[PDB]
Amino acid sequence: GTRVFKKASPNGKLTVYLGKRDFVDHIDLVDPVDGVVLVDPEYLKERRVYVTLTVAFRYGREDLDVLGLTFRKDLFVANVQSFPPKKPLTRLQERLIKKLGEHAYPFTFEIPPNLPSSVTLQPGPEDTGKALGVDYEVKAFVAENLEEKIHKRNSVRLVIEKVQYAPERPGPQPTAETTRQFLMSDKPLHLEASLDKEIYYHGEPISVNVHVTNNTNKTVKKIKISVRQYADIVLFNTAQYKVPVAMEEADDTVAPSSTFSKVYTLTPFLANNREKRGLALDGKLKHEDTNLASSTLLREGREILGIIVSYKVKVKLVVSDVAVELPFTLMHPKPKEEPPHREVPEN
Amino acid sequence: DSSMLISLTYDVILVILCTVYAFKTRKCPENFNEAKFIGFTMYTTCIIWLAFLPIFYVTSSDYRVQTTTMCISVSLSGFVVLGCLFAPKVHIILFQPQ
Repeated sequence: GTRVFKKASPNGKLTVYLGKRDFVDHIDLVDPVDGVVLVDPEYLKERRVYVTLTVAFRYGREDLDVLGLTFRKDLFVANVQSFPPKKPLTRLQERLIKKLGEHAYPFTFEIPPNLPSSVTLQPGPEDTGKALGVDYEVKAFVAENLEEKIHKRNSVRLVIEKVQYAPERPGPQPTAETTRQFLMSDKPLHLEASLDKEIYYHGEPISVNVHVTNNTNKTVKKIKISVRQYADIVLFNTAQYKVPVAMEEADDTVAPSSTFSKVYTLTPFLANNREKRGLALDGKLKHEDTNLASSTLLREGREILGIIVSYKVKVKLVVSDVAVELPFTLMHPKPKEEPPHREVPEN
Repeated sequence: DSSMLISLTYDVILVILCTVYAFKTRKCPENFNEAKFIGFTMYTTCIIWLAFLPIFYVTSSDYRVQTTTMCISVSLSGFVVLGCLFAPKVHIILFQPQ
């Protein structure tokens, strides 16, 4: 038993059927967007129908929104002639052809690698337009080539999500150390931090082991441990967006010429960060308010394209200050059946 | 000269603060690395002021050289402010409008 997702035009008979709503990638290869279209024989000369896969990228900041400019670009646009008035098919496409009928025209897209995943920036209450981020869309045009204008009635628009999952290899656990020499003679202060693991799932607790060796003439006042999320925007040379999604301040003090080891638990979640405008979250379809953006994996030997999301645990000690950063990956694992891509309890 | 330096110590501290702020954020890629140009401008402005102020104080013997140094310092500071910040921006605006 298998089921597909169908999108129908407001007018006429133009129905697009897609097997799955998520098209994941394995760095080396990307799952192809395979689907079918049913179009009624309502045309006389316009016997050409096109399918366009567009990886649109939009961005807007608070200062830019106030000024009145919002960046927009098309990272990758692929056009395929669905109707052949070569191109191997799949078992799902063959089953769709058999069930739908002879009019079922297939279309297959092979998404090239080194493309950003579907990540949408969280919009504030003021923003009411298109979602800011990278969105993958499939648009069906029943018109004579691309010369004619795009018609809302004829075109079928369906939002698809390209996401990555946690790698099979967990990777070495982060372990970051920093020794600082104070201006008062040669008095070294040592800080070290370690994580339970390198790959982290959304909602899972994060355990950080922090050890401080004070050989100075000052006492540490407070320790701030935060989970910074960084959103590198390669296009338009936009400045890096850094946002603390979780924080913990400890008033404990460490005496000079003494050692102190402790463990801290930080669990990032969206409820506390719901008011952070511009935060990068997972791909959205109809404003479902998905989880935090899964940290993209740059396994390629590394291209400046789209939005690159990363997470780092930052530990800061005051009395200047000593700051250390431990990168970690906050990515969803491979789901058993499929990602629902929506709030499972609708109400 | 002492009164002029007393009046200009506020501007000296102002330049020092601007240079510190520029050095704090140097790798901002906004507007094709505008922070880099700002930092370069601040560094060279600090260099020229440090090389000029003792010279201006010590050249009090002759009025001609003192006035020439006073004019040249501010003129070259203006040329720096133009050609280290606005000049790349003007070049991008005009020569590369795409």
